[PDB]
Amino acid sequence: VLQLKLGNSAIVTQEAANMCCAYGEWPSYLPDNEATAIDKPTQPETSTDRFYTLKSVKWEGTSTGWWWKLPDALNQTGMFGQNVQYHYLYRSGFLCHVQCNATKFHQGALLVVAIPEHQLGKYNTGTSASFDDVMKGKTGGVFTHPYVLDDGTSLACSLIFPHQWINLRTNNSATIMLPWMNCAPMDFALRHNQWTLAIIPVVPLNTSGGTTMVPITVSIAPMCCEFNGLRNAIT
Amino acid sequence: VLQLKLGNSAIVTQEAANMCCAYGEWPSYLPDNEATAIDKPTQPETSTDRFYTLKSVKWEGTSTGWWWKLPDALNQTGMFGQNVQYHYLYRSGFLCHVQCNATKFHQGALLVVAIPEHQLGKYNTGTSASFDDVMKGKTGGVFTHPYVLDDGTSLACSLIFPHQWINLRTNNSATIMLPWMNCAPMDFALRHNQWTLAIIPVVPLNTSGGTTMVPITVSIAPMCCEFNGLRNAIT
Amino acid sequence: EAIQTRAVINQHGTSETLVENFLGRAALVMMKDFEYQNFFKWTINTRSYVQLRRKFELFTYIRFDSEITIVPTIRLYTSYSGLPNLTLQAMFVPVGAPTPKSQDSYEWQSACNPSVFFKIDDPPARMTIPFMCINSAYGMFYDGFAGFEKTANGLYGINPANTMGNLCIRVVNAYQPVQYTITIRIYLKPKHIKAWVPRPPRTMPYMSIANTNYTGH
Amino acid sequence: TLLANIARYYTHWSGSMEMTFMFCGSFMATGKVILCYTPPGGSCPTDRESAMLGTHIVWDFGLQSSITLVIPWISGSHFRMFNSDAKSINANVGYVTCFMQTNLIVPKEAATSTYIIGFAAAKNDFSLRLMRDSPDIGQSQQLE
Repeated sequence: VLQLKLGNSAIVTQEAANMCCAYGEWPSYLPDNEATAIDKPTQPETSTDRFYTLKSVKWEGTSTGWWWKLPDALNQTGMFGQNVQYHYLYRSGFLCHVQCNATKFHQGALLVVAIPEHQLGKYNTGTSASFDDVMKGKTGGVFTHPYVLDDGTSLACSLIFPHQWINLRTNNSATIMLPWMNCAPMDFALRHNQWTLAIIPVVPLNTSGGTTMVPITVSIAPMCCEFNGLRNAIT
Repeated sequence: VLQLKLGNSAIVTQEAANMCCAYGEWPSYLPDNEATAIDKPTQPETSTDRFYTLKSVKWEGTSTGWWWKLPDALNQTGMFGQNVQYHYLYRSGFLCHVQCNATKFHQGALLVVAIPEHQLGKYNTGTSASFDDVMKGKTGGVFTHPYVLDDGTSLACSLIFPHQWINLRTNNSATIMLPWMNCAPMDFALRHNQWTLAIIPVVPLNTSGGTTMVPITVSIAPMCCEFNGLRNAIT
Repeated sequence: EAIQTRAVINQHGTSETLVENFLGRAALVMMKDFEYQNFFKWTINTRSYVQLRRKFELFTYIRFDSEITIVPTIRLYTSYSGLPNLTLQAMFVPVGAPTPKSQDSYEWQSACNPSVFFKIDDPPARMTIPFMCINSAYGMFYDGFAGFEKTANGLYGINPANTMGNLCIRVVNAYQPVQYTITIRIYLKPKHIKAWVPRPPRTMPYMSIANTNYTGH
Repeated sequence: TLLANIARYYTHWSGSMEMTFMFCGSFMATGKVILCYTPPGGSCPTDRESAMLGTHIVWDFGLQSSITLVIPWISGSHFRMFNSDAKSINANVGYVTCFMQTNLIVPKEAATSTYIIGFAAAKNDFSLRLMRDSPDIGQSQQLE
């Protein structure tokens, strides 16, 4: 049993921390040669680099799945939320951790997939999704049609995205490290999301004499937060 | 004409910045050998190291004087106020700057004296000063009997304290640098003051065809702020 | 109602803001119609349209060669859609030469004024006129008078050395039985631009073409 | 400013900007004013306290008549949404605001009213792109 410690936050894991780096890239920083032409960002290596543990969700036998949009999930939580609300430019990676608590008599498989630029869609309508439909904060969303990933694609081909499998008879943890995913060096946190952490129950949770409900714990830690300077001298 | 720049704040002075270091000591930090036996403090070299310019006061011909108690004057102002309200232990120096705006046809002399541990007193009563009498915030206090420094001593012998003279025909600025003045390595900002910046008009302001009122500007900058660590890992 | 958006503008380099690129754009300098006076005559200048004039008035002295492309179009009247493939003659007349007065004037065979013969159904005609000014550069502004005569006193700001010449375009083909209108578009692309002494931009509406007078708004 | 008039001929701009203010009062006239900088996306200060709490310089114009501010970065462009007719305008990229720290003090013989003038220019890191037509005059309808 090892621990994942980041700043003043620590998470105890079940040694299954075989981290999956998305597209084989570690989140590092804005490169020097890409920062000369744009505004100079500082590096607040403050408490922003800690795990934020959301409220546990209930996995039932009829669950369709849950998704969280980043950085929208942390936009109103802690020092990261403060820095987001006070700075107009941001750039950070993420380290999502998913854990499950179940007995040896439970069964089920979760597909923990990190979908970049997941433009959510609707069903039998022409009007686009409203603001409340997309920006769900730390509560997160719920899939309505997980078979199509709520966007008209296929969950079967979603395996091409950075993903991890949680098979209750093999492991109960997933760890996906997400680098900066954008077409611009930095971006605006308040009205644009880079990643969407989805947890789709491909195989339903089942048992005969079990609890019929197991908790799923999601912990997200911004990795290399960088914001615009708010204290450059004007002399 | 030079500038006093600290962080993102700058003050334009009249070249009279002959700084007076109190007791010939620069504010440096808590020494290493004095920090092993007590709680380990971090060094928030954040915006706390900037000049805070209080509201200008009016110097009239009947003014008795003004005093500000530190760090009480900055306990509810900016990042220093935030850090004071969130940390229970503090230790910092100060750099007080006093400026005056008057014409060549004005006259008057101000004694800018930094009194350490100025225990304020009362007049013809046995009851001690109440909380509201002492903690005046950034508004500051007003001397009632400046001849006795409001404590039964003599203003004449107050020259023994770190002081500067502002003679309107010679100069209009005073700069006193105050180190850590306490019997303990660190202290509590919310209910104890280390210095009291007093501005007593020894020679009354006078003129014949002038404005009969000149502004006095006070700018105070914490110098080497150190607070207790709020993010030490517990693993 | 306007959406307040923003983007992280990432760019570098200054090659686009070069003066050779600032004024080196082929702009439409004249557009005229004539129904078969009877031919196109126009003195070349860059003050015909307000946009190009405002751009050029950002400098006091400019020296450039002129590239001219002539784009003709023909529309018929009253009955098939067969546009005749007429032959056109565009002749450049310098300042020291006379200009034609009629369609069949003698100056059309000058043999010293350059001329271009081109057809309607061909690529547009194109020729380059070099820097023909008597001075080292054109004067966008002139604070003086041509001479001392009382006639010149009414010509403030007009320097005779700044004229660029005349472009005369005619239809060599005789009068066809049908009725047609010819539209001529003249495009001018300066080359080898050199500019001196930048000036404050014009901020007020123009009141005439040759005096820099101003009025309200 | 010249910077604005030239940049109106281009679409995208970025870089730093220089700014200078001059006090044109009498010799003995003295006083203090506070010049504040608000970065893009921040709230414009509403009083002297907020201005002091941000990036600022306390300017004593009695001593020196000229003060120079260096703006770190400004940026902007022109936008048009894809399938919508709604107008898109670049958001604000900050403010520079002045607040009076002390009242103006003048002698009896000097004038009781003074003035401040300002100048602005770009640094050497400024850039422009995608030259367009300036709408400064316009008024053309049919390409006369």
